[PDB]
Amino acid sequence: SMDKKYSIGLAIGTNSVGWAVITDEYKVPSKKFKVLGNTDRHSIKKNLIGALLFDSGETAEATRLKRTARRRYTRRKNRICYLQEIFSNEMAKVDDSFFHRLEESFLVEEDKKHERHPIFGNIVDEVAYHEKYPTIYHLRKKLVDSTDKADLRLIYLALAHMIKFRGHFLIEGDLNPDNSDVDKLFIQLVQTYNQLFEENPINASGVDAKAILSARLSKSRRLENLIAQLPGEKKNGLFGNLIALSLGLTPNFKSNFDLAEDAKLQLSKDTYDDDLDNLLAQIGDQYADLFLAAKNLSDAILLSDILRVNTEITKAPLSASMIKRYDEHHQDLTLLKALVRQQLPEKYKEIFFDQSKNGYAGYIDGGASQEEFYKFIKPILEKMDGTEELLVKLNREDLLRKQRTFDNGSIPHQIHLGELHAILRRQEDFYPFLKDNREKIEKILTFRIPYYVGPLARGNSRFAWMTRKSEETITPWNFEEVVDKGASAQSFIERMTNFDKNLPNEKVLPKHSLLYEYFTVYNELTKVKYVTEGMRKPAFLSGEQKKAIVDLLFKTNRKVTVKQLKEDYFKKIECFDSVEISGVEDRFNASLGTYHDLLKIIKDKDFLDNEENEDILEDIVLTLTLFEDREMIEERLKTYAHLFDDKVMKQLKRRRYTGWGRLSRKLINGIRDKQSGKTILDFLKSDGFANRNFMQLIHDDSLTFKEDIQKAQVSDSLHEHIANLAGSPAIKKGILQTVKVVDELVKVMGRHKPENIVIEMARENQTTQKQKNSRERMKRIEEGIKELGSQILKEHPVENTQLQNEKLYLYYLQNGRDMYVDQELDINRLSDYDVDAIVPQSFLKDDSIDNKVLTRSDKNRGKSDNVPSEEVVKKMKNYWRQLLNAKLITQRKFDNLTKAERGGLSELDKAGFIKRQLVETRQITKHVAQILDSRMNTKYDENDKLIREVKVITLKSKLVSDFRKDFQFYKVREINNYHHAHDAYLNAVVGTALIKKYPKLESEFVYGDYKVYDVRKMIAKSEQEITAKYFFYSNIMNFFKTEITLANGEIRKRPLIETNGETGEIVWDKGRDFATVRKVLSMPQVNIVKKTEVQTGGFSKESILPKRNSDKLIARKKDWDPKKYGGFDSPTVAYSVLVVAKVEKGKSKKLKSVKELLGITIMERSSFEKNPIDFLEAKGYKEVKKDLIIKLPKYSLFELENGRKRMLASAGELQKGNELALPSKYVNFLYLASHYEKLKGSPEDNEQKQLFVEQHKHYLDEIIEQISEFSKRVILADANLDKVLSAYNKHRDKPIREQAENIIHLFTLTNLGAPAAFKYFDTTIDRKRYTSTKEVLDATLIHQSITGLYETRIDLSQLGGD
Amino acid sequence: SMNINDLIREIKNKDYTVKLSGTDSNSITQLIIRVNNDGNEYVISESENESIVEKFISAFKNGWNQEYEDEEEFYNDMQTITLKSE
RNA sequence: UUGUAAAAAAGUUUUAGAGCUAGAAAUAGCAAGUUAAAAUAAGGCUAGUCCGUUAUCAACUUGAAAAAGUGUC
Ligand SMILES: [Mg+2]
Repeated sequence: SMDKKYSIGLAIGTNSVGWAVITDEYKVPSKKFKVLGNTDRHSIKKNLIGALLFDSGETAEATRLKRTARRRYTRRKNRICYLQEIFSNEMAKVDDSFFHRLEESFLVEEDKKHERHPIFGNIVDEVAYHEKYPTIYHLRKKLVDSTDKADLRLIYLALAHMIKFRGHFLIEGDLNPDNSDVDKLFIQLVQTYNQLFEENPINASGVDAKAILSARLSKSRRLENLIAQLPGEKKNGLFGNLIALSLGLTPNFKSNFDLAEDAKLQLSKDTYDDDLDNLLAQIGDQYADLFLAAKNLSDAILLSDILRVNTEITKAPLSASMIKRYDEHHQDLTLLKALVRQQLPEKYKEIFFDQSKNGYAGYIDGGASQEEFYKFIKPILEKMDGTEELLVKLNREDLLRKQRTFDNGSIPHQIHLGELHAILRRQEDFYPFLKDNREKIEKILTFRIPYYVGPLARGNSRFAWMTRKSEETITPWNFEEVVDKGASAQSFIERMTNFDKNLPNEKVLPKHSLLYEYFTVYNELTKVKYVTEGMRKPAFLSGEQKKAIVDLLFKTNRKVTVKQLKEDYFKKIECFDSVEISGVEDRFNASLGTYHDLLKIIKDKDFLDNEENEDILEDIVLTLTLFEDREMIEERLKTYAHLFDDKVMKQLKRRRYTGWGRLSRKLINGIRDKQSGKTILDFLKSDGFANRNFMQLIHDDSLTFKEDIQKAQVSDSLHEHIANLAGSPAIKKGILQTVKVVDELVKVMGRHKPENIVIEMARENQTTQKQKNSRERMKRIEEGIKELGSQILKEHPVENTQLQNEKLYLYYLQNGRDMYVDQELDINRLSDYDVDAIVPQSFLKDDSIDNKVLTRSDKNRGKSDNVPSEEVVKKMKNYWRQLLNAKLITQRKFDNLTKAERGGLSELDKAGFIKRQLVETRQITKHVAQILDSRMNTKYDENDKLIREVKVITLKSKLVSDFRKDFQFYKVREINNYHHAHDAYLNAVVGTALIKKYPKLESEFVYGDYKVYDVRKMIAKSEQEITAKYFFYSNIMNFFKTEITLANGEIRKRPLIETNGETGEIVWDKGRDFATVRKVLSMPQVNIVKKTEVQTGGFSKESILPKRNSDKLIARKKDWDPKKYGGFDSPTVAYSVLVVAKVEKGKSKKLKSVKELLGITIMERSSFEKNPIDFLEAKGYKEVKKDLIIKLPKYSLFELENGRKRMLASAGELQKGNELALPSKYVNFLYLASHYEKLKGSPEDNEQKQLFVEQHKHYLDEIIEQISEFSKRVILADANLDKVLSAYNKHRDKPIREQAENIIHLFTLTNLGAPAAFKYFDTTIDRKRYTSTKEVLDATLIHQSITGLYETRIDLSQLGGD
Repeated sequence: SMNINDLIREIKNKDYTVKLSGTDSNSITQLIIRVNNDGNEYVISESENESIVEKFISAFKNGWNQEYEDEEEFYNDMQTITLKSE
């Protein structure tokens, strides 16, 4: 040939990028490629098709939490250093090596430069100290309460313990009932609850919550005792489950919110914060304050239980309480030993000595948690007499407690400040420097760097923005007069603002913006319809009615419901009697929450409604979103001191808001439609007959909004464009690889650009697989069957796992009746019945339940090629309505069933099916297309219009997935990785065929600005009309088929050679072109490349292990020998290095030559990269040959004998390097055989397919020989293959479907990558590992470019010599 | 039982780096456990019939399989995880 | 839908909290336990109350680095 035009297909994913080059005839070209290196291979022919595989891109989060933990340790460390600075000179006069002894307290005695007893320096005073003060809290109480002069070392220790473990900062200011007491925090919980459920409040008037909740009963008992005081409230209702959350139980909120899957929550679980986020995702952000208030009360109960508060008043309530716990632990322990010794003396040893058991010895000495200890003794207590008290204490979770323990995070710093301050006042007269530093020392404990300041950097931190107004070290004491608080806060606001996607350069509003919330109510309010006595059609809400509703319902209540709408407004303002509401279910989801927060706080309804003040209020909400530092809130509200009273001024600051929305003020109430001068929010209020919302108004091409949005999105560099994407970091990695593939392919093709780039992008986060939707299926039936009042679930038991049978799902959805005739179906004879498409396959390929029905015979739909008949519609409409009101059919499905009442399928309907087929809805695919398009089309013409040389086309995956199933180009991902490449080829085929047949449809699926054609004008009014009108049967993939069968069994034939009539170009030859596709998919040479990468991240496993004299442990500090101190195990190899050098083999120091593989640990990496020969020489090697030091990152590829390949997993393990190209004929057999049951299609061919698997049962033996010849050659797991070969024999007579399903498991023996366990029926095959890398050192290392087309082959057996 | 994120959490608590891969609609999802941080990697991929958590439990319930000494600890740790789910 | 700032509670590790009676030991019998210090990526220079686990990476040529080249009429 001579034609040089080509097109590129791509399949972007998070672990793979498939790519293919095709020609105008859909063939994949083949080119010779230069092979560089030192071997005898100087060129290969390669097919231009393949896929790049890579490890997932990871988020910066784990890195971030480790960064913040480091800052916290650094700054806690410094608080202690500040204290010691203040103590040093006087401590020196008292004990001049005291601080030395604490510094070295960790060292073994051999290494201590001082005497081993930290506090006093001799054994007698230390032993006596500990007997007098068994815990640090005895020292703290004594120092708080006594008036004696105390040793300065003991004073230091008590201050240091409060300053190093200073407690939480969740409460602002001094502690008082309203921020700390159980009763006040309980009230706030019910106030919050009554705010969200005005119709059904909690009335807690006489309810002594402090006493009920603070008492010394178990958690479940306090829940009962509380709920017992609230008539109307079940223990497991919403309020009960909130109280259970507050008490530390684990309520299930599922049934509360009518969820399909249960929502268990526990405030103490490490998972809690995003377990709550996943709950709030479903039920609504409106409930966040409810769970917050539950959380606050939780702290107040826990702290109440920690402070055994009483009227033996101390200034040291916390230390006092811990002493009490110490003493009670002692008493119960003594009694436990006595009871054991008397009744179970053989268990004494175990419980008190055996620290590998979860008894008392494991509890104190063996790592057992309190929870674990309790689970171990409880059966033992229950066995003994006199254990009733102890068991009460246990089931109260108050037996043998320690003082340092998990509750303590609910201790406010203000408590440690209390004791800290008392102590200083005691001793400040015996030690003047304590008096002179008292406020310095309390500042060390109380000071806290504000969020809005950030790290206190000085130029060398990419995370910092803080601003100085004096170049000197910032301390807790000079902070306010050294930090420029104002300028730092300014920089904070800039960095923390998100910009509007729809219209960059505009900040987004707070999620609690009054405008956002007005906008959100009016956008919900505009789709609501109604009917009353004396009305033709369901009318929309007049803008004058929307405006009156938001003024009398939404500006008076928080939740407005269909009741107060239908009653308080319609039947009380508009003189109606009964109004049908038909756009809004139980109530309105949106709310003017912020309006009512401000109404309640500001108590000035006129002020709030004066849309003159709207900037003041939005700036207020803005400040309470950006900030929590009350000192910065005070400064940023100072201007409105004239506007508000000190009583409402105070209450404002204490109100917090968090969250951003998606939109900017300019978008909502900025840009105006040219002709109308209406902003978007202007439209949501008034719009006449057609009442459009937001997603319509943007999408609507009849206005100026969509154009200006595009004109807006205008955006420099490449990594800029990729950072700026709304996308996961995995997808951004895959996108960047995709760009690199396109560039390399352009090079390969003579630096000529392609005609088209066809893109398809995987959907992310398809993690759960199979169960989640099958509980939804059950949820829908249970609500719907009940809504009908049907007895169908008692007559026919419910089990959500056979709801995955679609026939059985539809049976229940249809209340067990024919969807097309008023008759019953037999649940036991579903096999006799037909599932039928409401809208036939010829207009659209919609196989969801939304478009399916179960009828005894699909001929009950009628004789049309359309939606079912007018006759069916008149006979069944009223039954369909019942099913609709009961939510057993969607609204959409109701409209399709009844379409014959409205003439049937209109051109408008068909035009929408066409849009549905072509238009990729996802934003991320549009931004990928723009990056590629901006990269390919760089030149402009004589009129300054961009010259679009390359068309970049986005395909919905459904097109190619449907193509595969229609023409039996089946895919089986388990066999090998080729399917990634095949998908890219198939996108190229379909996308380029589409763009040939349907040029006028360009704007729908090619990036750029094209003529936008009214698609209705392309739709023939009749089949006889067939001229320039593309479609009668709306399914755009019809031209591939030779026959299509209509919904009434009529068959329409198409030509073998499909052409574009307007342009003459051939688009598809059903002889040639399918054979081309089949031939491509069967090619064994596909370039599969696994991207090689250096490993980053943590140095090693994290457990701090006890000491061993195993030299394998890594010291935690430079001078801590792990043989004395413990350390870390299992470091991580950044990359391996090939080293050729000499070593010594004996006492002679004679030099043996060596060629080894050395793993460089992440920790060693900088050291090695700075002086590689110094590094290697210090490891043994001598005479190192620097020029042969080959960096070998993970997945470096080697080829051995017989095309056998290995990949490098580390310096001491290999992975499988080969792909098993199973012939295309065995692929479709495996798919058909193992889906023999679940077939999905016409019985005429679904029977034809089944005979195909019957008549090719011998492929079973052929496929096994394929597996076996590949394995003997490149797997080299002999014993394993012997085991699978006999296991295939033990089952040769099991059914074909079953043998095929298990043969698919067999491919993990052959897969690329790490060897993995698998099963063949019951036989289990253990993975054969490649634990030796020696053989790799004489193989061929293959450097591959990203497409694998360009390679350098290095024969390593030529190294090791001169 | 326990779900995939529970299992990942439990494995991490045993001080193993572990990654979920292949969560595209394109790729087969695979749990990968870095057994030793030196190239030994235990991979459980998801099948249509059987899930990762199901494969994990049926593989580690009976503890070690005596195949590789450098994995005896790793099998003990994974077994304790199986017990948890009850 | 990414990215970022502030804080806390545990946990681990080594040391300090003189174990006693009987015994030649081996060992047996008992007593006891709840606390603390310090480290919490080795570390780095820019020495900050900063930074140290994300992103980025075939080979070869040129660059300080963005990046640019090398295989093809
Ligand atoms: Mg440090």
